[PDB]
Amino acid sequence: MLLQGKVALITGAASERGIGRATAEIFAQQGAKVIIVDLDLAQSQNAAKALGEGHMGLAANVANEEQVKAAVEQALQHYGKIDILINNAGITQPIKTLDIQRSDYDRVLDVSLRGTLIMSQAVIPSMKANGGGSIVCLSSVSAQRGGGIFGGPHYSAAKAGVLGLAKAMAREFGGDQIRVNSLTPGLIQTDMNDDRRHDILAGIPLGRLGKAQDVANAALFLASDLSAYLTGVTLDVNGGMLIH
Amino acid sequence: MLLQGKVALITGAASERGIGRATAEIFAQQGAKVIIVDLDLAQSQNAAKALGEGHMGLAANVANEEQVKAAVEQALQHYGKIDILINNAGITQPIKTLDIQRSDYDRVLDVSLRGTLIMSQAVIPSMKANGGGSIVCLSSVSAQRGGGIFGGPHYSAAKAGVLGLAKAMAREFGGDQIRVNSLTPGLIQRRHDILAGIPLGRLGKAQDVANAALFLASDLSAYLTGVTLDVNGGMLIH
Amino acid sequence: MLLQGKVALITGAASERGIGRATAEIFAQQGAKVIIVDLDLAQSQNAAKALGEGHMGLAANVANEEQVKAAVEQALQHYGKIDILINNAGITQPIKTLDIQRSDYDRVLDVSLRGTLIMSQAVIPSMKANGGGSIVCLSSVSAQRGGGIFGGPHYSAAKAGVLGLAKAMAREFGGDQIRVNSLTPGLIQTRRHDILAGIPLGRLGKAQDVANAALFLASDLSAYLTGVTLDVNGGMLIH
Amino acid sequence: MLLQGKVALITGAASERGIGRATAEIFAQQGAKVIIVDLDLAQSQNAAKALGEGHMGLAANVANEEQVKAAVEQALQHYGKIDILINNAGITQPIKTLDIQRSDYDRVLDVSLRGTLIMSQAVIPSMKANGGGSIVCLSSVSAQRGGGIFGGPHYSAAKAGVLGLAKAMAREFGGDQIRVNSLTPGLIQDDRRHDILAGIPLGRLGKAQDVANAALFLASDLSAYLTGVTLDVNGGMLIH
Repeated sequence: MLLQGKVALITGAASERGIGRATAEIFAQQGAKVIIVDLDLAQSQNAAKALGEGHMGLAANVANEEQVKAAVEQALQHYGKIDILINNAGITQPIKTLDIQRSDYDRVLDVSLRGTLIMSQAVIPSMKANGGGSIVCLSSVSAQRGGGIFGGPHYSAAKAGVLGLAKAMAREFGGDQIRVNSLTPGLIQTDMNDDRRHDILAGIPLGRLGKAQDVANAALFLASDLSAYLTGVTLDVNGGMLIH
Repeated sequence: MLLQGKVALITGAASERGIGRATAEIFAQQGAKVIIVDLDLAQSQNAAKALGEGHMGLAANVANEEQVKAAVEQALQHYGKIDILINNAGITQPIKTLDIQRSDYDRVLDVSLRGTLIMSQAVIPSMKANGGGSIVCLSSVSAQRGGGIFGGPHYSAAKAGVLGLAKAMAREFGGDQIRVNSLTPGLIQRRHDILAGIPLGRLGKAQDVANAALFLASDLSAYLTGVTLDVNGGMLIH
Repeated sequence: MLLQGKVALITGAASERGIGRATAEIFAQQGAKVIIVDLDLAQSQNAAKALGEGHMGLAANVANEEQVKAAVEQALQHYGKIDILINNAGITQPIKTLDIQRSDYDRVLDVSLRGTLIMSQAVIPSMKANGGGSIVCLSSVSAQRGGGIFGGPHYSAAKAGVLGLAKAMAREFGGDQIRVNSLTPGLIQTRRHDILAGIPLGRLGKAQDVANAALFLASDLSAYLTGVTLDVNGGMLIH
Repeated sequence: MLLQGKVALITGAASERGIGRATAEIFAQQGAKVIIVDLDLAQSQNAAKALGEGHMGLAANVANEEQVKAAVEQALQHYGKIDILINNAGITQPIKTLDIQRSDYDRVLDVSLRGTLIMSQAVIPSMKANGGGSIVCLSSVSAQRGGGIFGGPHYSAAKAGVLGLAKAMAREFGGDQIRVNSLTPGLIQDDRRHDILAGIPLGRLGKAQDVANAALFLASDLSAYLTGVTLDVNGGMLIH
């Protein structure tokens, strides 16, 4: 029970087959109580109920400061603490550089980058008061190698911005024992019928796509005491797609 | 004459003491014609005239699509091409994580990240038609080491986002011979404490960054794309 | 347990205060049977018996092909398989660039780099035949930041060489499901005040911190990780 | 003239079509006097003579401490200084992990890693006495991505070791204004080549001149604030 007695908040975890839900499931299996925060309250509550007993579902647009703060307050009122924050919320968009409109940039940057800032801002005060915590930020191999997988350049930019933000927060809050680390998943199977799949898989030494559970297990590592001396780390979960 | 016959557009180069102006000066010394794009028209025109003859100054907020489009069109009308784009425009703010407000995030992200996207989007079509080009993006050591110098976490995020965008554009446009690379300057001219962690024992100069931009803009780097080039005096070795 | 039913060979784990022994202890706690390989037979046997029941201690210089072959053969004859290889053996020397002599270079490079190659060469065939495995290599933050901690430039070079070797083996054997990853520990408890000032988490590393990262890489929790360099440095190097 | 008045020592530059010779040519074009150090004295002297006037060829196995020291002494006696050291000497071998014998490891590590240490050790004292210098070490994309190009794992290891050594020397000698930086070339000029080429965004293999031009940047005052840098010259083959 790596997360026995811990409380974890995971954004974007209402969807059944997503990385967020897989992380919630594994966290609950490891003894944590999980707060799922996503756009739809009913979907978030149903996901939390599916995890088991003692979990919570809340609704928030991660780019809405006041809604995020209100949701975090409800979580803190019930659980009294948040030990772990998984900033998993994020959207991709398979368009190319010259097709990125202002509204596309805003949507993609808001969910990943602004949402990570806002949710981290909302949780950090209680983590300081509680003597520490672990924040895991979701980036992407696209931020490191310059896309070429699915998400367009604004997604690569947003997820690279997440890395810069995470490292800056790691440095600022190390003295408060708030560890901040990032995951850079490769090509992960979620919601492969195109011939382009062959080229990508040919570039993965392990010879398979990633699973949501693979990312969840790396998040478990960073959320747990097994990584107590890690902060500012970028942990690649890409099957060798990017070795560097 | 490393940039003989070339045309370079440099954003944020109107101020005399900035990296942008230092880059414009060195580029002009190396034979390039320079288009300075900055917020103030008169300041940009005066900076261009200070470089010498044949240069141009235009006014645009890099985060304003309409103003950027008008500036690039004026530049192309006069020069017929843009060989080099230096996305130097950027602002910083020394505020910590919990104090970053929506307007702070928007301002800092807009000048660096959105500005790099908008200006690159405006110039890339002509570069594709003209057989290639060199785009240099300005990041920061803060994007790599997690701040701790001056700019707050939203600056670190914006400059890290610039790296991600630059690499994505490098991959997309390699077949068009549009090279896209980034500079990660260290502390460029409390200072004593930072200076103690710099192996070369001095702060960076605007000319140091300009010379690295010159390398990336010139044919000396014809086989480099997607590169992040540290200009930090050893402050960050990794 | 995370390593239930697994067999792990750990080099350099005879000493009680080392990263190797801490890794052996945590691996045994997680259900693995551990083969300790180190220079002294009696010390390695005593360390293996201290872990519990069903473990093994063998003597070998990791830079000696014949001794490594003999040790791996004895381990395979008893356990029939090696699921996990922790290339923890390594030595350091606090000497500066101009003072590194041929014998200093040879000793430091042999234990870390040549030893990682020789031990990996000896274990890979059985891993390939058995359907995969996990190899963890021990590097150092010194390989990334250019020393400045304790080990001299030949130590930084040796541990950087380990990274290059590990990545090359990761790429070669990915299709065989042999994962190869590296740890880059910071300053571990195995002048301190000055270094401590540059560590955001405000403490030095513990052998258990490195062991726990090795546990992650050795376990199925990292089944999709190969070619990774995993920093265990408390924020000393953020990059 | 980016290297006007400078003296540069380049190892492994005797061969006509190599990166070393291309670097020597470009350095000479930029005003430097070049000392070519390679295994064969006759080949090195002929290469230096081909550069133009005022250059020098010397013989040394970079893994022989005393021969390297004697060669550097001859260079310093003639030129009085060495401003720039290009540790270009290196050999590769296309053999896979399980086929690397002790002798293969020794040969590959000796030319690249031990040779870089020995030649740097031999030149650094004069650079300290002269107020600084620039040392450029030759690594490879193989050290970063884990091979897969041509050189086997021991080549990837040797070239990664070079990076670790270079960064350590950069940190040690920054106060002496001895800059130490590394180049990581990609695939530099059939099925294997075609497959690799398909993963290069710029759509071509590198040329020796591409690497030489990056060495010129690092050797020149254009990079005066760079030390400890790893500069990729790979056409986008590895973006990271």
